[PDB]
Amino acid sequence: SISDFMQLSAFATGHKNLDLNIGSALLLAFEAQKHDFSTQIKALREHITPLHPTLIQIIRAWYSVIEDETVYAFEKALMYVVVIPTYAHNGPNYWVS
Amino acid sequence: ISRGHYLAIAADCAACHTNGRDGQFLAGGYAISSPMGNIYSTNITPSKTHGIGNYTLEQFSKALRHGIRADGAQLYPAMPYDAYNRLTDEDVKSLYAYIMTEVKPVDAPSPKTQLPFPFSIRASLGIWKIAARIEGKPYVFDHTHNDDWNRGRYLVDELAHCGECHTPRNFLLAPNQSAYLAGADIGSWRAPNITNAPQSGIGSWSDQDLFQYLKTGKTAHARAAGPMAEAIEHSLQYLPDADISAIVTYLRSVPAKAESGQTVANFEHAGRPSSYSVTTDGAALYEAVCASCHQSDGKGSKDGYYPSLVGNTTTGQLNPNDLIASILYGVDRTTDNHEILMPAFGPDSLVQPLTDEQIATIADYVLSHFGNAQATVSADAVKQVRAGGKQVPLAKLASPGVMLLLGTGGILGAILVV
Amino acid sequence: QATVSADAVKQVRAGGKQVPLAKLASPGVMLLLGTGGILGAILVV
Amino acid sequence: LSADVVIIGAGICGSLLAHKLVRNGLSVLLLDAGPRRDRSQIVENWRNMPPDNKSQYDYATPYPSVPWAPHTNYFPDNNYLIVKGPDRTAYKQGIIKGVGGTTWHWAASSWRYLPNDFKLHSTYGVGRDYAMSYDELEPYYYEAECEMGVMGPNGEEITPSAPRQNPWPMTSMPYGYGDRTFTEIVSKLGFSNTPVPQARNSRPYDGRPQCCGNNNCMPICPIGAMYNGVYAAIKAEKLGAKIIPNAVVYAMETDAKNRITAISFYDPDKQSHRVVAKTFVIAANGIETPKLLLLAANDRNPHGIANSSDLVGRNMMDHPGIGMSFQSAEPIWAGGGSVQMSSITNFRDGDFRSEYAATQIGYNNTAQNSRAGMKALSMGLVGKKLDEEIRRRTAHGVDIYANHEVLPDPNNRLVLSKDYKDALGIPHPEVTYDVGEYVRKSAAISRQRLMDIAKAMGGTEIEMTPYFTPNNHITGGTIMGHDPRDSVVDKWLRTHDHSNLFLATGATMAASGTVNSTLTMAALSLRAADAILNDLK
Ligand SMILES: Cc1cc2nc3c(=O)[nH]c(=O)nc-3n(C[C@H](O)[C@H](O)[C@H](O)COP(=O)(O)OP(=O)(O)OC[C@H]3O[C@@H](n4cnc5c(N)ncnc54)[C@H](O)[C@@H]3O)c2cc1C
Ligand code: HEC
Ligand code: HEC
Ligand code: HEC
Ligand code: F3S
Repeated sequence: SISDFMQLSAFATGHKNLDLNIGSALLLAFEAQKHDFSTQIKALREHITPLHPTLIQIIRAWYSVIEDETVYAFEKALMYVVVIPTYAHNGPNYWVS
Repeated sequence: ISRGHYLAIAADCAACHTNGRDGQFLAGGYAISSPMGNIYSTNITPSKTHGIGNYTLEQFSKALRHGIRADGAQLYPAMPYDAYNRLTDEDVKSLYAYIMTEVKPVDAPSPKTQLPFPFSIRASLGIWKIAARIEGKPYVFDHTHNDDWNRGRYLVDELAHCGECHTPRNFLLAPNQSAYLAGADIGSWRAPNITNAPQSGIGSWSDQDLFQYLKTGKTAHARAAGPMAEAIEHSLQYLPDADISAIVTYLRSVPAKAESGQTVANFEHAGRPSSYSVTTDGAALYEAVCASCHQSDGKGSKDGYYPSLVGNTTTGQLNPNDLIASILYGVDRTTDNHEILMPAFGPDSLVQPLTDEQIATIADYVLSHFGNAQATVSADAVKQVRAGGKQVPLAKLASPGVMLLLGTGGILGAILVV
Repeated sequence: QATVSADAVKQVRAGGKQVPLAKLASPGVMLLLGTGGILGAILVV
Repeated sequence: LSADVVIIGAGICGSLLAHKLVRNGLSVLLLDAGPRRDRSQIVENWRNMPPDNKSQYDYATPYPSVPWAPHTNYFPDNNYLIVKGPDRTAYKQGIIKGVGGTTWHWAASSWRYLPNDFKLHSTYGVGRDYAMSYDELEPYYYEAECEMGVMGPNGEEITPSAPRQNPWPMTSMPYGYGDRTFTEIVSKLGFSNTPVPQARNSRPYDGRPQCCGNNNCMPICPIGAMYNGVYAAIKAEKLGAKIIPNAVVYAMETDAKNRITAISFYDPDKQSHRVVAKTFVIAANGIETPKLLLLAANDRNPHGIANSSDLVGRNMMDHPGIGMSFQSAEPIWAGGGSVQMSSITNFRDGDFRSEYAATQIGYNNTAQNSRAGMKALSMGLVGKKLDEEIRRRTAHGVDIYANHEVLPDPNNRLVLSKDYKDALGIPHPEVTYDVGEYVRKSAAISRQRLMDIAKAMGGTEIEMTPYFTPNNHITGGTIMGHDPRDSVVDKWLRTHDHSNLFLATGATMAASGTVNSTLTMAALSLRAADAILNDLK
């Protein structure tokens, strides 16, 4: 019951590539935070083919750890790691990635 | 500049004659380590009471090419006189101008070579020298190879003495000419094989990669550390570009001399993609010290200041003897007064002092995930390096038990006469 | 006045300090006596 | 347990004294409350610290708190420090016990004081001036600067600043983007933004690498480019001294001549250990030196050690800080560089010091991606709209402080309290802090200036703090002075009655000044180096 957690949201709506099994350690922890976790996560796959316009309950499995829909979002101008002239006149401005 | 200067630059004749950077160059005091002990190098400035101001052309040449001090004793073979022997008699007097005219006399005593058991008696070296066949008919410019190649055999062998650190030694601590430029461990470090062997040398290195390594010491697949950091920043970088092209040419011509069990040239050994799980863990205990400058995938920085651990000639060697010195002492070059440095991680380290066990794990992780997976580090392959490498089979003689036993056994032959 | 060091015990577990004759029973201590012994033969010549 | 000299506190000050002493011959012991903490372990702690503690700066969580003699905390509090007074929030300042001292975490801004600040009372008629003058301290500034490997803006003439008779060992690393943009716009406004001298390596130094903008420079720097007290402690310990972790000191023994001759110190489990040495040194903290002196009230000493004027634990000082936070108009891209690069030094001196306090505007260069990402998450966004919000709020984030110079007012104090105990039963110290109308008027002016900077950037969502914030460096607590009856220590760092007690700590200063100031702490600790040697030679 992991391929229904990695595949849950999208490529674009989240990391296009994998979590790199950092969700296979999330899923274990969501078992303890929610016993019914592995139950609803299947039920949110067919419904995109109520269920969170007010039921924000599954955002917590999409917020998180930071996972700000992330090793981060915008790494081409900032640090957490990069080379000593990190300064290069700020590079780009809003050319996303 | 001056021709006499150029030879000392090429001959590296100041890497040994000034203790540390801060010393007064050509003054002596750099105690080069050795199995026998810590020989202390001697003043060479033309000082009339301390240096070699009293030396003449024939007294100089005997020292340089035959290792005989002025008053008669034998100079210790810490000299590359076995590499300086074949030097032309013209260049030997060219050095002579530079030392007598160019450099500035300095008035200081130079600490003397305090050696243990009989290695402390100098005169026996003439017995040693004849065993090492070091008299070699000074260099005559060959003709079947163009002057670009001739200089290469003249810089690699005589002037810069690449061998005196690279080519291994025999039981009697003498040059071992069967494996010529094939790589013996040098105290702590280990000079890698630099023959033309494709998967086991530098014959696979790109030509413009090999020139770029020697000139500066920085390249994508190899960064010079240790005794090359002391050789590149002291001699090679100052050589005019035409000279290195000779060394580059000759290095391509040396016959290959292979290694025990290699499968890919040291700089192609790509690494498994893995990471750790966000002490006592090669995957964590690396990410908590090494992953800040490099990255978690070992690929390094994005422009090169932090070398990629993947496909690195210090990782991808079957002998991890270098990669344990690089962790233990860090790397410290200075080319064009831009020093690139890596903190030491040894016992007396100052950024983070790792333990003799811990370095192995990180050394063992890097090898498994980036280096030759066949090549591995035991927890005590590191204590050897911190001590100075495995004892060559001659230093065993310098412990009083090993001689006392040779004493009575030696005397017991006297009674056998009767 | 009498005291025990932490390694006065490892000697006892080993069997006490080696008497000065058992040192002879290790191949290095004889090989050295070998060549030194032979080196007296050449001294005859 | 004995040696020629005992020093307690393996921080910047104690470690510099240790290294100097051992370099000059006399053996040494170091005793510090914390354990031997290694930089890599601290980095691993910080990486896994939850991004709420990174969003708003926590500087103590990655350093795990020992339970016996802990260090302070302010994300949900452990209540080690209790602070009282109208501006109690201002003194909620954190320290980190352990070998290396609190200097394990510090933006390493190492300033020189002005020459006025040593003659403050003799110049403006407020506060109390130091015992010596800057001319009598300059050599120790330069020795400390060489030993810590301090950077500097060598090739420049700036602003009110100490006269330099000797160039900084290195030269300033070039500004990132945030600092260039800030200095340009604030030059447009009318203020001067000049680089902060720092203890980073802008070129490799001392055998540790060059700063590469890890930008983790306050909590912990993973590679060692900046300076920590642990370097001096390591150099001294390898040079021949001895160091003992967890050795909490709680009582000191004396004669009727009041010369220190013994101390009893707990190990973690209340077992007493006794130490005898020719000369004793207390270098704990601006907070933990007065607490220890109050705790060891003796049969000879009813109310406190060296308390002949009733001033130990009194006159507590620290720079009160106003914060700010908004979004610039054009991007700032804060984060490239170190955590503390520039500063508005334009105000550090003038004719107003007799009327109100001299400020030092600056700003904070720590990266915004953490906080900005969390803010955009908690705005309940989703998808590419969320990602765009994260990028905007991290390329526009801004953070500005405005410290102040606080006067020493004796109504402030460090009554060691009763309501709280620990695993040793030693009091949790409690501080009474009041700021004074001096800094009240100064802080009104600072609020105006901060709002003006916010407008100059076109700031939106400007959220100033209303309450003064701490700045983590403790000044005052054992004031120096010539007259023994109105000041504890003398112009040579030797407690008046305890002719054998040397107090090398930030409590010794008589003025809070305007600048991050452990360099003077470290360049008065090296003052006590010669006082000890000459008296024991
Ligand atoms: C966020 C931050 C910002 C900073 N900014 C600056 C800046 O701008 N400029 C600057 O110059 N510096 C700055 N600093 C550094 C600070 O000024 C110094 O680190 C400080 O002055 C030195 O303190 P320490 O770590 O040496 O204390 P320590 O050396 O750790 O003190 C330990 C001592 O306390 C004693 N002790 C502990 N508990 C007890 C007890 N219960 N009873 C008795 N004794 C006890 C121990 O015995 C030991 O002697 C900053 C630090 C931080 C955290
Ligand atoms: C390190 C590998 C060295 C290099 C490179 C050079 N020299 Fe040297 N030299 C070295 C040692 C360790 C010693 C003394 C050892 C011994 O057996 O006594 C010497 C000694 C000399 C001497 C003898 C005169 C004197 O030492 O007072 C001379 C004339 C000398 N060295 C010259 C010399 C020159 C000219 C070099 C550059 C071509 C040179 N040395 C390089 C160590 C090393
Ligand atoms: C930055 C402070 C570093 C940290 C921490 C570590 N390494 Fe490093 N390393 C760094 C530099 C800048 C360099 C090369 C300098 C140059 O001029 O290129 C290196 C080099 C190495 C090497 C060998 C490279 C070579 O010899 O060609 C190795 C094997 C290596 N580093 C490994 C390593 C390990 C195991 C570390 C943690 C114990 C580690 N590095 C940390 C910079 C930094
Ligand atoms: C002893 C002082 C040496 C001298 C003289 C020369 N070399 Fe060397 N070499 C030496 C060391 C200690 C090392 C690296 C050690 C480590 O573990 O990293 C090297 C390495 C090289 C290499 C790279 C080989 C590889 O990494 O696979 C090259 C190409 C090389 N050295 C060339 C070279 C030349 C041409 C020399 C004569 C001018 C020379 N070295 C001298 C040790 C020493
Ligand atoms: S972590 Fe250290 S590397 Fe520099 S930018 Fe920060 S002081």
